[PDB]
Amino acid sequence: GMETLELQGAKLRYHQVGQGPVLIFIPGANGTGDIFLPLAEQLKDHFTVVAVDRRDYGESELTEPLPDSASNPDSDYRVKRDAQDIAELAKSLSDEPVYILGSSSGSIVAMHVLKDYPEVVKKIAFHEPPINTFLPDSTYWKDKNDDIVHQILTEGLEKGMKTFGETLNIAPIDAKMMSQPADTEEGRIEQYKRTMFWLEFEIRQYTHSNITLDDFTKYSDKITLLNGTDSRGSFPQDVNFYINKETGIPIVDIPGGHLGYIQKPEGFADVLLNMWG
Amino acid sequence: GMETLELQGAKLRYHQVGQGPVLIFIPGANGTGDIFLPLAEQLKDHFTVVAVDRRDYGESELTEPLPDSASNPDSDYRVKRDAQDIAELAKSLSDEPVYILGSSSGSIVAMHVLKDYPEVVKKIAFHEPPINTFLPDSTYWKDKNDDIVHQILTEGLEKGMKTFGETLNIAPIDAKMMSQPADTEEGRIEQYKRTMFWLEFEIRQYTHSNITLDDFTKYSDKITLLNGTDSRGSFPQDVNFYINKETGIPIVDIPGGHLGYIQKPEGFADVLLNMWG
Ligand SMILES: *C(=O)N(NC(=O)OC)c1ccccc1
Ligand SMILES: *C(=O)N(NC(=O)OC)c1ccccc1
Ligand SMILES: [Mg+2]
Ligand SMILES: [Mg+2]
Ligand SMILES: [Mg+2]
Ligand SMILES: [Mg+2]
Repeated sequence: GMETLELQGAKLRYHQVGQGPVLIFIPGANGTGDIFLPLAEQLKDHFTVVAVDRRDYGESELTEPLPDSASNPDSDYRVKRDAQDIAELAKSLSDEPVYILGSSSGSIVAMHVLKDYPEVVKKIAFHEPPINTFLPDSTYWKDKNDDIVHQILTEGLEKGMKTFGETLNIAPIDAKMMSQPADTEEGRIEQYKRTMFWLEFEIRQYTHSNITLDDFTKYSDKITLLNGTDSRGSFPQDVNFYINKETGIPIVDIPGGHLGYIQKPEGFADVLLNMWG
Repeated sequence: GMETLELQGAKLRYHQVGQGPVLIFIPGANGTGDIFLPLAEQLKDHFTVVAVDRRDYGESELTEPLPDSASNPDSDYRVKRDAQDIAELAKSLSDEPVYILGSSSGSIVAMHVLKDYPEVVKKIAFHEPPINTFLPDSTYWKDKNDDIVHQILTEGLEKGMKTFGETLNIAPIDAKMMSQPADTEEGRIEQYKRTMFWLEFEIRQYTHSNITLDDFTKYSDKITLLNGTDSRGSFPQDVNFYINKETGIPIVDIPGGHLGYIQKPEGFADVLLNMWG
C-alpha cells in the first residue's frame, strides 16, 4: 500500500498523503518514512507529503547487491545514489521544483540533492545535520567516527572470536592459523564479511540443529568419526567421544589439528586412503 | 576455473580434481573448497575429489535472497539447504552413492546429508563436529554460543553508541528514543541489523562526504537550517551555527529535539507552515 518508483538497482517505496505542492521528507539513520507520518497529517492540507524509505531500508528493495566498494569509509556511492533517488522521485511527481526536508543523515542526502540536482529544489531545510567535512575541526569529528566504528566492528569481533576459541579449547596451531590475516586487502575484507556471516547465520543454527543419536545408529555402518592428533582436549573431540560412547561408531585418529587437512595433507590423505581407498 | 551446478536459489561452485569414485569435501566456517586443494592433490589418483564452496560463500552465488527468518538463531533453513545442495551435487556427478567428508560446521552439513538423503551416501566421515544438540550438557554449550554471538553483535554496538551519544552531546530524550528496544525479539534483530548497517555503510561515508560551504552559498536563498529547541548543546546544532556564521543562511528554531518531527508533530508543522505555507 506504499507507493513504488522503480529505479536503477532498487524499488524505492514511499508514503504519499495530501494535496498541493510536493514536500519530500528524507529520513535519517532509521531509514524509513513512517517516522514522518504524524507530521504529514498536520501538513496534508497544504502539501502533497512524500515520506521515503531510502533504498537500503524498510520496504524499499535492492534489485542488485551493493558494490563491494560501498564498505570503504570514503565511498560516495550510497550518498550519491540516495540523492539521485530523491531527484528522480521529485521529477516523477512534479513538473515544478519541490520542497525538501532531511534530518540527520537524511539532511546530508538533502545537501547532495541540492548540489547535484538543484533544478528539482524549490526550497530545502537541513534539520540537525551531522556532516563534518567543511568544519574547521573536521579531523576531530572524522577521527571520532572512524574510531567508534572501528571499535564496534573490529575490536568487538576480534575479542569475541578469541573467547570462542578459548571456550572450545582450540589448540595453538589452529588458533594461530584461523586468525592469520589474509595477505591482500581484498582477502582481509572478505574474511571479515565471512566471519560476521558465520556468526549471525551459521554457528547457532548449525550447532543446535536437529541431529539425534538415533540418526547415527540407523546408518552406523557408513560412518567414521575423525579426531586430529594435534587437537586433543578440544570440544569437538569430546563430541566424537560422546557419539562413540553411545553408538559404538569407531573414532579414527588423523594427523593435524582442527585444520589437519591443510596442515598435514600427506598424512591426512594416508589415513583417508587406509579407510576408503 | 571452477565447475557450476545451478540449483534452486543458488549457483553452486566447486573444485573438481582427479579420477575415480566421487569424494565430496564440505568446508567449515571458511565456507570455501580451496582449503582442501592440497589434500585433493594427494588423493587425485584414487578419487574424483569435489571441494565445494557452500552457497553463501566464495564463488557460489545466491540467485534469490535468504529468507528473513534465517537470522533467527532457531532457523534450520540454511543447514537443510546446504545438505540438499550436497545431495544434488552427488546425483549430478555419480550414479553410485559417494564418499563424503565434512569438517567443523561442514561435518554438521554432512550429518544432515546422511539423515535426509542417505541414498547418496556410500561412506561418510565427520571430522571434529561442534554440534551440541544431543549432548548431556547441551544447555551449557548452546547458551555459550548464544552468549558469545550476542556479545559480539548487539552488546558491543550498545557500548559504542553510548560513547557516540556522549561525544556528540545528544540530548537524553533523543538518546532514549534512539536506543529503545523494540517490543519483539525479531524487531530487535531488525533494529540491530539497521544500526550495524548504518555503522558500516553510512556514518563515515555520509558525514565526511564532499559538501563545501560554497555549495550552500550558491543557493542560499533556498535554504533553511533547523535546530530543535530540546536538543541544545548537541553537535548538529554546532554545525548549523557554523554554516550560519559563514554564510548568513538563517536558522529557524523548531519544537522537539533531534527527533522533533515525531516528538512534537503539531509544533513542528506549525513552524514549517510559517516558513513555507
Ligand atoms: C541521525 O538521525 N543520526 N545521526 C546523528 O545524529 O549524527 C551522526 C542518528 C540517529 C539514530 C541513531 C544514530 C544516529
Ligand atoms: C569450524 O571450522 N569451526 N567451528 C568449530 O570448531 O566449532 C563451532 C570454526 C572455524 C573458525 C573459526 C570458528 C569456528
Ligand atoms: Mg568543535
Ligand atoms: Mg595405506
Ligand atoms: Mg544467555
Ligand atoms: Mg541484549
